[PDB]
Amino acid sequence: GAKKSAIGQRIVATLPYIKQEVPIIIVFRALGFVSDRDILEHIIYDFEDPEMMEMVKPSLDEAFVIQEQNVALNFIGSRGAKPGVTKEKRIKYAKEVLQKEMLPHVGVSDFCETKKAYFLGYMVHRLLLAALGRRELDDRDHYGNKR
Amino acid sequence: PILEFLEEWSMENLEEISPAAIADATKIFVNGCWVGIHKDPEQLMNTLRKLRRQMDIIVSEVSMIRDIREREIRIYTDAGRICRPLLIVEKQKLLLKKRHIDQLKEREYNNYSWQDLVASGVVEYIDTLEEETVMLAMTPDDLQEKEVAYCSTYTHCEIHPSMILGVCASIIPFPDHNQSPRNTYQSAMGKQAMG
Amino acid sequence: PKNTTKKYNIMAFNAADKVNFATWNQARLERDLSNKPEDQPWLLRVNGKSGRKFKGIKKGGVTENTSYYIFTQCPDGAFEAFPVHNWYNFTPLARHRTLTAEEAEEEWERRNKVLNHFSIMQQRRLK
Amino acid sequence: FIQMSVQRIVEDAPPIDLQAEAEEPPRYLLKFEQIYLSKPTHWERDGAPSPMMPNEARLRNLTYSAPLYVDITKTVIKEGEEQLQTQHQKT
Amino acid sequence: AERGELDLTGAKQNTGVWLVKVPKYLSQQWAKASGRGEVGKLRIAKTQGRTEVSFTLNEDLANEHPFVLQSVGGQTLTVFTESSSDKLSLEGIVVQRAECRPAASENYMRLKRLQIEESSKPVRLSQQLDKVVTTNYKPVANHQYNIEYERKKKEDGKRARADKQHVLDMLFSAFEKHQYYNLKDLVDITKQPVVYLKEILKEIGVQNVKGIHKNTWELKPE
Amino acid sequence: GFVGIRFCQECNNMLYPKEDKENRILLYACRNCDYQQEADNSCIYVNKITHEVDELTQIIADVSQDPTLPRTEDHPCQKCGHKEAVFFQSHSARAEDAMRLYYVCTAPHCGHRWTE
Ligand SMILES: [Zn+2]
Ligand SMILES: [Zn+2]
Repeated sequence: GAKKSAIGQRIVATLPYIKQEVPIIIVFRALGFVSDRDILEHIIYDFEDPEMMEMVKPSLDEAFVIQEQNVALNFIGSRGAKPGVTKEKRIKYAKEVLQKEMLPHVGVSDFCETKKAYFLGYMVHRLLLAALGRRELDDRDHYGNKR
Repeated sequence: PILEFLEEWSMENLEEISPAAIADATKIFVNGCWVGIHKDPEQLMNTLRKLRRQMDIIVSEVSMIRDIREREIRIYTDAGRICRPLLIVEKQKLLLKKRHIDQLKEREYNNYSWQDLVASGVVEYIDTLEEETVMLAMTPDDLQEKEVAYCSTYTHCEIHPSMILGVCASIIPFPDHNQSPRNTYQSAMGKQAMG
Repeated sequence: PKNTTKKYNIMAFNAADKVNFATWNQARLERDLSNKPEDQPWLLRVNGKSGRKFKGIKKGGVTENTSYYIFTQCPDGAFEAFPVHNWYNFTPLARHRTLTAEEAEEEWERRNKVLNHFSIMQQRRLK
Repeated sequence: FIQMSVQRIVEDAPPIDLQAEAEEPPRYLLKFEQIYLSKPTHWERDGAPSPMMPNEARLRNLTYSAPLYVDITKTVIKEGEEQLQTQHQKT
Repeated sequence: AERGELDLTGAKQNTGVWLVKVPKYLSQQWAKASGRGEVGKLRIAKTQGRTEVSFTLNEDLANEHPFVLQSVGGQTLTVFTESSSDKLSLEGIVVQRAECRPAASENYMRLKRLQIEESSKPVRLSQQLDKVVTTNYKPVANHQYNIEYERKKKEDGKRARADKQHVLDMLFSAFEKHQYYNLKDLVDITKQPVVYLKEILKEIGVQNVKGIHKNTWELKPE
Repeated sequence: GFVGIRFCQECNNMLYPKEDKENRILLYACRNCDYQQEADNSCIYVNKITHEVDELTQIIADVSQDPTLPRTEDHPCQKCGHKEAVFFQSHSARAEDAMRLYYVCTAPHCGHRWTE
């Protein structure tokens, strides 16, 4: 924006059964990883790498208000089809979404938060690599990408 | 079974690994899901192929793609991958020998079939994602011989190039001397003939 | 000794936080407080109220992939190997701080949102 | 599809759970066991099965279909007493 | 004694142990082989080797040791004892981790075939057949309807009645549960037919057409 | 040469640059907690814009195992007098507007990489 303009690259994650876009760091905190280091550890792998470290900084600055797991679940539930009124109903809807809708293939059980976190971090990693320019953008016509 | 074998060959489950040790960086995937990491990619992909050329993982389309610079291994076991049979070239020399051709020639008397050729590990099914990791020769008669070296590390070899053509385009004779639009027009008209 | 049914576990920490370091004097368990029911996250503490609390969630793949026996030194004559009943990693939490559970639902950094603020203005509100 | 997918779909379907709504009224559970499949058969006006050859189904405007069967199992759990299994059969 | 929360877990000493990865079936052999005490023959071997101290960990019981070593990771993996008892304590830290690699060559392929013969070909695949002629089959009457009839051989829904004063006795005590009770509510508490009970319920009370819980039969206090 | 972060020693939420208005020395105080530490380096933000010669970096050594890359017996390795180097182009979205062929040795455990 005209005022700050320093965090222009915000990493945001659309989710199944959740209307508005959700900043990715809130999703990672909702998985059960509230620590900022504990999230950037899943996203960025070689810490001495300055580029990714700076490039994830906007997504970090854009969520300081949501700092606890249940607060994160409240945020992601506030975009449900019908959040209801009770805190512990929005909480349960967000847990059900992050359990069954978001990334089913990594798992659906109640003990796969770490797997879902690692995989979403890998997606943000691939997005950051496409941003910097290391890996090339994937191709839709390439027949290996079709089944 | 591939998940079990990977567990049994030092692939550290993603939950056990020290999370900073992910710069070991061979991020093994199965059907598109994280299953762990691995420190030795080269001695792992020489073991999944050695298995797929006899029997533990179905000799049919279980692809193994090691993307070297990206540092990933991608094992796909699912429906919808167009595979292709290609010979094997180990040390600039085919795995097919006259013994195989002689056994296949006497097909009706033997019980030697294509399946015995695939079990013998001389022909394997390469899908497309594995195709971007292999160096092919079109004809063994050349491209496996010596000159100013184009490629000294081939990995496979086409059975016969005329197998890139489909059914209705294998009818047209000398299809390399014609223009390509005319070849498509023949693939069209050849479906409208009487017989 | 196999007849004994004490079930061993795994208490694992990230290399990020500092390990017990023996500065942990005496407190190392609570498994039930996460009611909101037989299997629920542990919630651990540190020699009372003052300390760094943390929680451990279990491991998805522990036994189906490959069983991890625990071969022990066993200073006696014999050795013993125990099948691990479950694995669960510990993450430092209970916030060791104040958390903004309402935040008046602020604007998401569209406003100036002068940083190093909203948390020094807070902790001044409420004394 | 017919050898490893239909049985997968059928055995990976949740047991139909029923409890009488109208002193712990009776509860009924049903689970689907193996799938059995037969030869493409026909049923004439008189109800007799007769193997349906493909050429006949092309001539007589028929569908080359095979009857599908599945073993279901009841469970009468009632009044805190013993259950009655009663596996029906190929159905 | 109370053990609402142990939160002591015992010794600060933490005499170290070593995590090991153990095969899926070889460990099953060492376990279900006997109740010797998960020791079998387990003692520190004394050998020079390649500057390594091997183990007399049971290798004969296959009916260093072929494992290989790995370093520390994360915390070094403290391990406690969730016992059948309420709770006792914690144990030492893990000093190292050891793999479960098979001892030799292709033998692993035979081991997987053994997992398949054991594991007993675990897949349920559909089967073929001649034909089925025992589907919908000829009953005089379906048995569920038969037992419905045999039960209606007990009474009649067009029941008798003699006690007009009886009705209020139960509704005295039970209106705290439902201030207005449904007709289906009164009927089973009573044993009377519906039209006669309704003829009485006209005289005694009124139906709560618009009620917070539902719409049914309230009472005039007197 | 900014240290991309220096996580808090207490709450692990990414220390940020703050000014010490009293003594006027650079600090890195957290926000969610109250921890504050002094700063060794005084660069808080370093975007270059263009790029450096970083393709001699970001080229892992394991690429010598690729059967799809060229092998040249000329241009031998400098670290060790071994022949047979594998060579490729940048392979980056930023092409550098150049066809610089980066080499990499193919003798195991050498891993030397150089542009010429
Ligand atoms: Zn802190
Ligand atoms: Zn060299």
